[PDB]
Amino acid sequence: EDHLAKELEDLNKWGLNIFNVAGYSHNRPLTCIMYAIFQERDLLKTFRISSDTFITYMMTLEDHYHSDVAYHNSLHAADVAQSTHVLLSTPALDAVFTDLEILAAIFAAAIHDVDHPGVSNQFLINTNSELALMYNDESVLENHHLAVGFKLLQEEHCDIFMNLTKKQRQTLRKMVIDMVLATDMSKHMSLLADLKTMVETKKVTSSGVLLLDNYTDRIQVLRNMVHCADLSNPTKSLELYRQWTDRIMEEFFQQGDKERERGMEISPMCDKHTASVEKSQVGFIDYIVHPLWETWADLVQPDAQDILDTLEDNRNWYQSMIP
Ligand SMILES: CCOC(=O)c1c(C)nn(-c2ccccc2Cl)c1C
Ligand SMILES: [Mg+2]
Ligand SMILES: [Zn+2]
Repeated sequence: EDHLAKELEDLNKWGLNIFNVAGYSHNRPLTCIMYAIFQERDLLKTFRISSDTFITYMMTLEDHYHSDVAYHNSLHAADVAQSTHVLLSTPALDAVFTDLEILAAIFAAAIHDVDHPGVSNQFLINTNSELALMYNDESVLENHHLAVGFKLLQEEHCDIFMNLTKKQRQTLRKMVIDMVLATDMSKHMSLLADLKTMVETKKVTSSGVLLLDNYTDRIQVLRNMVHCADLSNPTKSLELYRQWTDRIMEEFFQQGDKERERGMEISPMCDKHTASVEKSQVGFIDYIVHPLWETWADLVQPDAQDILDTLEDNRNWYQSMIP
């Protein structure tokens, strides 16, 4: 209904409530937001993407995100897609990226977890799943998400990049593959390290806008932008954050149950009989989220200062929730 329209006024804002748009769009947050983002950024016009075609692709793609998986469903793709769209508008990165690179980043966030089964890369590897076998144990899930996302474009009624040149399609394919592969947690510590080297030698301009040399520097900041967007839950308002926690602990605990049935060794954060939902977030923020966002904030200061404050407040609420 028109309640949806009210919520899409916050499209360019960090405050968007993606759960709300899910509720007013026949449970299709990803389609919705992607359409809203491409209209807002004039991407359909710039790349001559038929409107009809874009909807069908997005619906098909959203259909491959398993609705019966607690966290890694279409809601999350929509959320990362929207956050990426906001982080892309940050003052420090103004006019830094071409419209092909902007298209690549959002498109990447939208397919970045498509067909997620609800278990980790590690689980699939230790159970010899067809997927681990297929991908030789290296970034199993992410390689797959990319495989599905691009398999869906091998059709006339679904190929949105039909009016991109040979070079434009390849130049985007290359960037998208890189962004989604960077969302693999095992690559997190090395990613944060290369982001720290970027900040060390950061060169802005007179207007406080970063000067990026070539592809190597632009794709590096995009990889980290999508990665931050993936780890953005604890920077959102407390109401939205606690709900995400509930959803990721649901998915994790079901993987813990699945592991217990098969007789494997049950991980600590996946065990519903000893894990503290509250200590899980404190630690998640101290060693993973804050170090990353503290570095990103340094890269674009003071644009991400409001987020950094929200993250400490969110962290402290979770800390006081523990006795
Ligand atoms: C919303 C709170 O987030 C988490 O606790 C959390 C943890 C811990 N691991 N993950 C996670 C799960 C799958 C892929 C990437 C990440 Cl960061 C998430 C989302
Ligand atoms: Mg992922
Ligand atoms: Zn994700």
